[PDB]
Amino acid sequence: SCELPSTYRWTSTGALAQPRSGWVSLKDFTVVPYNGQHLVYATTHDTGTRWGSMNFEPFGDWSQMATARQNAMNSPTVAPTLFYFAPKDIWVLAYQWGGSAFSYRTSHDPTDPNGWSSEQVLFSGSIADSATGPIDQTLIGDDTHMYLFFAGDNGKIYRASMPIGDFPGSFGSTATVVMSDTRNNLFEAPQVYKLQGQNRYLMIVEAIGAQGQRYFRSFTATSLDGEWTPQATSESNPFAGKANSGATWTDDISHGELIRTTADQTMTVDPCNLQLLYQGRDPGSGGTYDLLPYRPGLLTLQR
Ligand SMILES: O[C@@H]1[C@@H](O)[C@H](O[C@@H]2CO[C@@H](O[C@@H]3CO[C@@H](O[C@@H]4CO[C@@H](O)[C@H](O)[C@H]4O)[C@H](O)[C@H]3O)[C@H](O)[C@H]2O)OC[C@H]1O
Ligand SMILES: [Ca+2]
Ligand SMILES: [K+]
Repeated sequence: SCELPSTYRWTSTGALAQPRSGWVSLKDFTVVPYNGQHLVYATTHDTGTRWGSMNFEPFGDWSQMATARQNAMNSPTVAPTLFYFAPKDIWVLAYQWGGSAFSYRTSHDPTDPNGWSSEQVLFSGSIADSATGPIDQTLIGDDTHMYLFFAGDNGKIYRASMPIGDFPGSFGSTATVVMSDTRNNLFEAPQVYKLQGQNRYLMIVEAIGAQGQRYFRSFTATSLDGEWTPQATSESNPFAGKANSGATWTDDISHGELIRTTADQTMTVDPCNLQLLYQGRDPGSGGTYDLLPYRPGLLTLQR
C-alpha cells in the first residue's frame, strides 16, 4: 500500500463533457465501476430555474465521457450518491430535495435512469444556522454499520448511523456533529472513503477560499465512528485545489467523487491510484450561482 502524501500534486484533464442542449451545467458527480465501464450520475441545471439529474450511458474510458448519451431523469435525484448495497443485493441512489431532508431509491439495474423505485426517506432531521438545510449526503458502511455524513453550508459536518442490517431505511431525525469550523472552511460536498490496503478512512470536504475559489480539504480516521484528523487542510496546502491541481481551464475544484475500486457500500479507493472526478468552471464565468457553467474534469495523483 501507498501512504497518503502530506503534499498532494495532481495533473488534470480539461473539461470531459459539455452539457447537452437545454442544460447549463453538469455537477455533483457520483461514479461507480460497472461491468468494466464507468457509470456516472450527476446533477443538472437547465437554462431557467430547474435543478435535475441525469446519468451518462456507461462508457469505457474517460475520452468517451464526451460522447456518452446523456439521459435525463424524469424525477430528479439532486447531488446523488450511487452504490451497490451488497448485503441485500440492491443498488441505492441517495439524494436531496425530495420530500424529506434526504431520500433514496433502489434498483436492480442502475444503468436505467428511470428504473428506480419510489422515493423513500433517508433522513428527516433539520439543522441550525443553515441557509440550505442538510445538503450533499454521502453514505459508507463498515462491517457492522451504515453511516450517513452530510453538510449544511454552515461550517459543520454531521454523521448519523444505523446497524447495517437495518439499511436501506431512514437514519432518523438526529445526527452528531463530527467537525466544525468557519462556514467557508467546511462548506459542503463531503465524501468518505475506505483506503485499500490500510486501516484508514479518508474524508474530503469542499471549502471556499479567499477569493471564492472552491477547493477540497482532507481528513482521516481509523474508524467511521471515531474522530477525524486534518490531513491537508488549507487553501495553499489542500487535498485538491488551484494550488496543486495542474488545471488552468478551471480555478474551482468542486463537488465530485474519487474513483472507486468497487461499487459497493464500503466506498473503497486505491491510495496508489487516486483520481478525483470533480466539477470545474471557466475562471471568466460568473453571475448567479445556479447558472454557473460547471463541467466534469478528472485529477490523477502524481506518485
Ligand atoms: O426547495 C429546494 C430549494 O431549497 C433548493 O434551493 C437551492 C439550495 O441550494 C443553493 O445552492 C447553494 C447556494 O449557494 C452556494 O454557496 C454560495 C456560493 O457563493 C458564495 O459567495 C456564497 O456565500 C455561498 O452561499 C452553494 O454552493 C450552493 O450549494 C441553490 O442556490 C438553491 O437553488 O432548490 C431545489 C428546491 O427543491
Ligand atoms: Ca456527493
Ligand atoms: K451545490
